[PDB]
Amino acid sequence: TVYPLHRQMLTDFDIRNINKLSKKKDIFDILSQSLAPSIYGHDHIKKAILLMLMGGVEKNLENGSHLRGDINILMVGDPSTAKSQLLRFVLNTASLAIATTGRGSSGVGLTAAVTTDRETGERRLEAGAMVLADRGVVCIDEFDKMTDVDRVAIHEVMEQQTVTIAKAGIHTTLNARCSVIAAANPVFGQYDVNRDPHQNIALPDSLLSRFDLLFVVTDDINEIRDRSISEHVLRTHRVTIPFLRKYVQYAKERVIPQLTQEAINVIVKNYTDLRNDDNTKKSPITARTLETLIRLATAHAKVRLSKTVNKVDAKVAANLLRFALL
Amino acid sequence: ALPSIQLPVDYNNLFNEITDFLVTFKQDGPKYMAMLQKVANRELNSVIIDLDDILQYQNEKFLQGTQADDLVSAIQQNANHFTELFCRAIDNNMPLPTKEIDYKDDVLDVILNQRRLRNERMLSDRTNELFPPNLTRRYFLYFKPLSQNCARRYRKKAISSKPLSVRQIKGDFLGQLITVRGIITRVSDVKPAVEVIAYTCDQCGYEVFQEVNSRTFTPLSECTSEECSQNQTKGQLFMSTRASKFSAFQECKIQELSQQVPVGHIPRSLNIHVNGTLVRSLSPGDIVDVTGIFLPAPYTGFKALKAGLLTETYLEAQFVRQHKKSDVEERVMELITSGDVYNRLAKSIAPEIYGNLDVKKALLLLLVGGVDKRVGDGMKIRGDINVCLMGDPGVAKSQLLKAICKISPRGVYTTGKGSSGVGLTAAVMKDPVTDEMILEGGALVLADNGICCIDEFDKMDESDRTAIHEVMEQQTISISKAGINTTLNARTSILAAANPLYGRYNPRLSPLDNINLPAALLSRFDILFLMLDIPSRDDDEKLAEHVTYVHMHNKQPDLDFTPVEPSKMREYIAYAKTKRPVMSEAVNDYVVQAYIRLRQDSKREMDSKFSFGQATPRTLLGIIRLSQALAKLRLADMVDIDDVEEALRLVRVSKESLYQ
DNA sequence: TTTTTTTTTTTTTT
Ligand SMILES: Nc1ncnc2c1ncn2[C@@H]1O[C@H](COP(=O)(O)OP(=O)(O)NP(=O)(O)O)[C@@H](O)[C@H]1O
Repeated sequence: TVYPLHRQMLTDFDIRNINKLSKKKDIFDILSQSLAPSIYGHDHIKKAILLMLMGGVEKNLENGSHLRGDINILMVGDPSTAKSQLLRFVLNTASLAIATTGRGSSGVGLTAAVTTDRETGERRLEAGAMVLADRGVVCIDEFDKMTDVDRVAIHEVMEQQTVTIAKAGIHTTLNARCSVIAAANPVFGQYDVNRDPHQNIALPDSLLSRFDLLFVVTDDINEIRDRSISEHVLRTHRVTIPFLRKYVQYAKERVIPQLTQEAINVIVKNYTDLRNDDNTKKSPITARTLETLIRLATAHAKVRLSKTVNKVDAKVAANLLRFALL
Repeated sequence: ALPSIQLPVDYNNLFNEITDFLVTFKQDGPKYMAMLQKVANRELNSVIIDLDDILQYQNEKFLQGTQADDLVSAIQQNANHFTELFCRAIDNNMPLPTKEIDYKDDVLDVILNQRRLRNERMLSDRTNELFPPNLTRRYFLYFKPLSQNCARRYRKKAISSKPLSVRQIKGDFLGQLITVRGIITRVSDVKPAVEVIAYTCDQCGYEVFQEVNSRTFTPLSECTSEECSQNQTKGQLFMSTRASKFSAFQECKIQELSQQVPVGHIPRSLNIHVNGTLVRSLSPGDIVDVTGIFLPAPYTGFKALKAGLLTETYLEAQFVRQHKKSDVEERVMELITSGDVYNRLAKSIAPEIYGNLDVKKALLLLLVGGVDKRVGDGMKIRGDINVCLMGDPGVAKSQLLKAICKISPRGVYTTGKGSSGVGLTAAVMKDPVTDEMILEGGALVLADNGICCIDEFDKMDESDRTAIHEVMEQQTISISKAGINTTLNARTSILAAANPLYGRYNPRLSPLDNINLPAALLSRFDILFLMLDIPSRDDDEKLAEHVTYVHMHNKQPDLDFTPVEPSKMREYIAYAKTKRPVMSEAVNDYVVQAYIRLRQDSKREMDSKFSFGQATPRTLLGIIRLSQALAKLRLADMVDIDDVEEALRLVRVSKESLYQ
């Protein structure tokens, strides 16, 4: 027989609830909160995660290269940010893909050419991590601790979004299209906040470009906050998620939003506003970071289950990038 | 012992249907009567038998009765026997004379002529069971697919037809003629194979013909011939290689499309054989609709190892349909009369990327390059335009190159890793599978007398660096590796997209600080354009509107330009390199004078700061070669004073962009 | 009655 296990089965009565909830306009935040039962806030990060959980559609050019629609993000901050444990939530609800602590390799998703043969005189490849993760979530503990040599194919993982294999060998370029999130610690101590982002990167450079978001999370102390920090942590040891997976899955295939010019009439103003301002504060800024406005907006567009993109979704994007850089 | 069971399938009458199928027909005299002759006439080898006319002929055999048994479906359900039967009857109605056969003329034509003449004459003495029909052919048989608009007659389902993925490929497809699509990979070089293969005998001679069946066979000597046999003791016999026939064989794997595949599941490449006139039809990395007979070929072995028997099979080639294969100066003559060849065609470069036509302006110099010169001794003076990019991070300058090599003659699109040292220097990279130790120079060898296009040019390491460091002396690449000491021509044109070190170039910083390359290698290029991306609340508007013009539309440009397509353009660009301008002396002396103050202001600025000086000779060399480039954009050959000056505008414009 | 095998991981090293 060989049954798979954990798709899914929605009947009627269920999806009727999916849509019954879909009508409500605060549901985005709601879905965001239920993600981390123990974890405090970081709702902007949560939202970001769901935004990656849709896939943000896709658009394939005719007779040309694709425009990546899936979302790639990274976490950074002092230890005990719950970054790894936060990844372990993206371990189960997400419907794949596989997560890794740093190492990693050989070439991760690279097959690394099973050799020799196995069997009957036929040299063979086999599913690598990132390959196995095709159209799924790669997660990384200590993406800062991975080898500099791995990083090469990692660039190949994100922009090129494929896998090139010359090794023995078979020259296949196979689709690496994947949603990928990782976490990195401050290169040196607690100075993540004090030091500039330069040298705080821990993984320059083009690696930074492909990232839709860099999230600095401070361990900084507020005793006012620390009381709150305590009580929920103590009642720890002492709005539904499974349905959230049943909903997300449905929002993938039905339906893709396309676009409306309403988001466009704003996020443009926003982008130039970034370039003429965000350079008087910090860096970087590229066309790519704007292409994320497309993806972000599109993600929330799937969250509204709107048949099309809408201006307020773009307002959700304009929301997310502010807190991305501030 | 071998149970045997009746089935509706019978070859008996189908043979007859094949006789009436060929030489008797109209709609396409008929195609089967005199083309068959043209094969026997020796003007053609491939016999192309379309599934199309099998369908239309069954339109003659059914509709239009009397009704006939199934063909194309019976064909693609078996696929192999129909070349051993449908083709075997072809011997019967083939024209005798045919026309102008000669004898030699053709080598071995007299061999077989005198084969059967000495055979019948040595058979004439004995009479005073024949050389197999497959021995004398000189024609291959290729079936071709029916897509088809006339398959809509219809037989409906029976059409495959579809170019299914190898994932879609199945075990019941053994012995089934089908369409498959996918990329060519590794494409084993053409080799002879074998067919009958007559081995001579030693004492009384005669001959015997061992059929070539399967992939291997037992060789044999003894003596078969009754006269050399039993007296005495046995006539020895050896193979005669000119008595042999070889069918053409080139086997090539075809990889899956990768979007045919489920999301996981690494690409599965499949094994294919080539036979016949369709040899050389397929080259590496080529998507094609490839149709062919798919058969098991066990084993050799191993054997008892496999079990179950576990065939491992293979595909044979049948048909190839390849996706995407003066009055030409007249096609150029709307552009000749257009005027503004240089600025307009400069706008025509990468019409996708908006802005910086000043950059495209020099790219124009590149596409044509030219003219070189030969000093008469001689040692070439390039002649080749090595211009480099700069600025960062993305800029989509990669697009400039991406389109350039796509259009510019003999282009190579590369990057740091990328084309290696051995990706640029001919060595001895062991050949995978088919053996051995073949030599492949990449990049600077692969497409020569044409542009090399680089990105990540600082990540080329030192592997490429010293060799290309030679290629600015051009006209060579030396290799002392292994036993081969040659210096092979890299006549390649050079261009790179220079991506400065992380994360962007810093305006306060002195030039070459951003650049991680050697100081000696940047005087080796002629000119370079640094691309700074500076936020402007004006241009980033039209930019973001340019980014939002996607995904709203497909076509970007308007109000207004009409893109200039590569074919017609490339023909003027190849029309120009022939022109070969010759500098007038007036413009020559002018090339000296302003170049003196060019040799003064880069020097009188002294300390590097802005820099670089000196306006070295290579910028004059260049400026001259750039007017030699600019003239062919004018045709001329007279090299105008402003034909020099237009390069003079690009001189400083290249630099001084280091300010903003 | 015998068949047939070089990458990938890790290591110690200038
Ligand atoms: N709301 C919360 N916020 C932060 N940490 C939490 C929270 N709830 C639990 N934790 C705990 O905080 C710790 C988070 O560690 P975490 O940073 O995720 O691992 P890590 O990052 O791989 N260690 P490091 O690499 O040094 O940053 C775990 O022990 C969690 O159980």
